[PDB]
Amino acid sequence: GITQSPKYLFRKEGQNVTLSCEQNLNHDAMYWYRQDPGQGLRLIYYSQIVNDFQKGDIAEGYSVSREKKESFPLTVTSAQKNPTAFYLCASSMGGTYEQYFGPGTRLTVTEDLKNVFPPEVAVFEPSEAEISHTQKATLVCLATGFYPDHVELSWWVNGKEVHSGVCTDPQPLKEQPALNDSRYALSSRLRVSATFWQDPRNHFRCQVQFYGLSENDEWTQDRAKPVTQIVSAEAWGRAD
Amino acid sequence: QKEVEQNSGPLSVPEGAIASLNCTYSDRGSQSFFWYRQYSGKSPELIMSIYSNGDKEDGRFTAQLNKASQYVSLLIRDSQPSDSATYLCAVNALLGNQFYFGTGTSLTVIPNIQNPDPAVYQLRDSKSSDKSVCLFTDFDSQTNVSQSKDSDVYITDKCVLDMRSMDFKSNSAVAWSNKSDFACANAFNNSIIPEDTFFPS
Amino acid sequence: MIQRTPKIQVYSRHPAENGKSNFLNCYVSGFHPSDIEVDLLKNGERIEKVEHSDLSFSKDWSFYLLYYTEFTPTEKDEYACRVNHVTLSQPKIVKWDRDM
Amino acid sequence: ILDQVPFSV
Amino acid sequence: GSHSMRYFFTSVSRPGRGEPRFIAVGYVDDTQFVRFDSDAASQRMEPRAPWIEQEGPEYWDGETRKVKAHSQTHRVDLGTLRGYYNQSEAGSHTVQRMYGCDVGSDWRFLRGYHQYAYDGKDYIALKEDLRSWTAADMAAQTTKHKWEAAHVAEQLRAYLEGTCVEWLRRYLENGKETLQRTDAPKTHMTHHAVSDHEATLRCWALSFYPAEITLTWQRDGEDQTQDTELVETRPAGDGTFQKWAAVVVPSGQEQRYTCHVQHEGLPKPLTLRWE
Repeated sequence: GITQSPKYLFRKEGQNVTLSCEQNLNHDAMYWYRQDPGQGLRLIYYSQIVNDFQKGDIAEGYSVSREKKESFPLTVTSAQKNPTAFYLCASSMGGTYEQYFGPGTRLTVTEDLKNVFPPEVAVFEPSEAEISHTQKATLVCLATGFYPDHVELSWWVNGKEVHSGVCTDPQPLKEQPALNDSRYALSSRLRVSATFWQDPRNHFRCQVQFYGLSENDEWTQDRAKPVTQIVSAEAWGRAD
Repeated sequence: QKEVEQNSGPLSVPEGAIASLNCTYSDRGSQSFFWYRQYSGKSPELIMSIYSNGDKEDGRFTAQLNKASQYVSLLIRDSQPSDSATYLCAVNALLGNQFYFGTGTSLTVIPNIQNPDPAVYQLRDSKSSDKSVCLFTDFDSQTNVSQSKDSDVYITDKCVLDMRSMDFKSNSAVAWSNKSDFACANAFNNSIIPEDTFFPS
Repeated sequence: MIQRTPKIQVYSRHPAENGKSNFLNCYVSGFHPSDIEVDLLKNGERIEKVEHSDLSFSKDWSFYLLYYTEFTPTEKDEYACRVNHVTLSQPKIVKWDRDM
Repeated sequence: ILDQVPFSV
Repeated sequence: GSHSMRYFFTSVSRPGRGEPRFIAVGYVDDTQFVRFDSDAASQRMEPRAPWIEQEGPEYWDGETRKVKAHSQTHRVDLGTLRGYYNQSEAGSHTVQRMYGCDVGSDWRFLRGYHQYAYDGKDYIALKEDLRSWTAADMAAQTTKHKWEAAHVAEQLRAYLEGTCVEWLRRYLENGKETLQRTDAPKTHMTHHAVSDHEATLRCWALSFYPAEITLTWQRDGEDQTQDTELVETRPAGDGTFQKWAAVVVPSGQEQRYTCHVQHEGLPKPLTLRWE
């Protein structure tokens, strides 16, 4: 009974961001952590009772209030030097009891909104050599040039989402790792039977859900607005 | 040191074998010990909790606790692909009324695939028909891939896909670039190609 | 509810001799509930600045307290302890005996 | 040292 | 056994004139080393022994946050318990809790306990095996089933068998000059003329630690329980205890009566006479 909102959040540098955490297990203790990619958890703030809160290991630039027992709002300020992180909220019966984590909030703060781009999705058909040699066929999907890395990829065979024969990269790669505001690229592969790919009635689609600016965010660039959208690419069977 | 220490290095274990995850802590009035499982991009899920010395069996993983020599372990039987995640070690502290977490230990099970047929195929775009990608697939478990030393060529890590229509798995990695003279025989030269791949025309 | 009457004991910390500083103790025990008024008297007058121990109870959940103060006894200085509880209809006074 | 915060009745 | 560490908690409600009062004390053997009073001014876990003062601020800050949580648990306990018996909000009720561990000569776990009371009577207590519960009345069975479904006994056993005996060993080593001491009783005897034929002999035993002591009267070497008065052990105030036993004796034959003092600091018990 612990929920956080939003699941994905994107703001411009220079203002305060409020991350919400509601708890329903009647717990007195609530905790706020941030998790950088490839690292562990680090404590930001925690509260023992309804009107108390204590600083964690990294409380610089983080404000926290506790007005009621069920709500624990975390407001990250512009004084924070690296606000971009995976923020996790937890609660427990006491200070020494096990903690249960909420779903989590992925916060990304960039210099300007010019770096936000939706992904470009394209599906690549299998090769004739793979089909003749292994009697199997792999479709490869590429989502390129998106920022941030808030993406969710899924394969859809004949209008139904599949998981068997699907493999997606655990985390997208930076197209230019030396850059701080680099775009991201993510790949995936769907391997089906050679007799299944050669059926022209089968329909293959690589759906990529992208989480970007909301419809209420302002946008002054003449470029297409990078709203939270879905970009996909289709491919049909070919007996050739 | 930190209050809870565990080897954060990536630990690999063959599929079906026993995966052993170790964790050490500094005694701060510690009496409760927990194991959390966290997948890539999701929240930590409490999967184990032990309070007394000995072994505690639940499902396919058992928790082992020894308070004399401060360390608590977690053994996983029949390593399945769903077990590939980072496992966080939690230790409470009655001194200070605190709750400490470890940095986590990434676990990645490796499938014991037999009869590999390594090869590097080229795949063209379904609609553009001018962009091309390369696919290093069907290679054994010992083969590893590496990142490209060129900012124009993009390499991905291994990926284990499971066909349940068949009863086999196959590792695979993809590579592509925009050089317009890209060759699938020049992509994976950085990685150790295991002298058994098939490069088509 | 269980209501027990306190057992009052008045005594000195060390063997009482005239002219030497000592401590006057009033040890109440075996009572319930916790609320209890204890006063140390000197010739019938209440002594100010009387410290008491921290509240603790026995195996039978009955509380015990130690009320003490520093004093110097003489030959004809009557000291006593006045204890008031919900079990007592009126405060009970127990005089201090140099041989008890 | 004290024990954990006890459970309520 | 040899040594023990105990905590005592008391929460008495004050309906109409404030929140319930919470008092918590800690004891190692017969010495109090920590305390907390909700009506006090410090609002913190305060030291009551010299050897506990060496603990760092992480200890005291953690102990202070733990006792306030203990008081907060008893606040909802006082309200919940009044509903189990359909009792009014006008009556003042008392909740008491104590737990601790006993160690042997090897300073290893020997015995553990965790007891709970309501209005001066047993409510629920952990059994000796630290795995079952003893519910007193029907309303206590609700707490048992609630604590069994939450696996409370398993976690309480981790303290009683674990950090209780491990931190008892820590306190015994840090306060060796105080806790591991053994003060033999300073004994004497007084004579008081009661009547022309009767006279009371009073066997005194002062300034001894720990509080465990036994006073026995004998006549011609045989135990005499009749016509004997024994008062309960008194805390002196300076960390030691007092106790005396008396007997009324016919005038002239006081030489036949002997007092016997059994204490930890006496390998063989002392014999006290009048002359």
